[PDB]
Amino acid sequence: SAVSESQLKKMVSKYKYRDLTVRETVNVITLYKDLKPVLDSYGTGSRELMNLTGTIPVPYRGNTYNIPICLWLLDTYPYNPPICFVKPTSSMTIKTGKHVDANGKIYLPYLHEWKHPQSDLLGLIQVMIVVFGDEPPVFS
Repeated sequence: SAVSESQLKKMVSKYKYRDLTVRETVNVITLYKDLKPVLDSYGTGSRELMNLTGTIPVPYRGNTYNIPICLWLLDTYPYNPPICFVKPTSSMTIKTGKHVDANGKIYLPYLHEWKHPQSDLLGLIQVMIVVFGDEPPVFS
């Protein structure tokens, strides 16, 4: 745990549901060791938001790949869904398809009908693992 709960609470100081966002973030970073919490601007330098960036392990063709993603938590998380992206490296390219558009934006039924408390980040990532395992959102 590189980032403490105290540090996370500070990151979401302007959020509407702070502890709920911190709790779910801790759960995610604990289970997914390659996802890191980062305070960054989404689109506008002033639109500071916490996002979980890194990779998630996805089994494919006998091997486990580390798919690069970025999950933006809006200041209304968990009542509104995160905005999710596939972030290909310099050697990777986004694979446009059913659940990923040209910009790498992820589309999932889980996101479209998102409803707290049934929906959460751990559940979302589990779905991503299954979907990406069937069709990797990136290629070399």
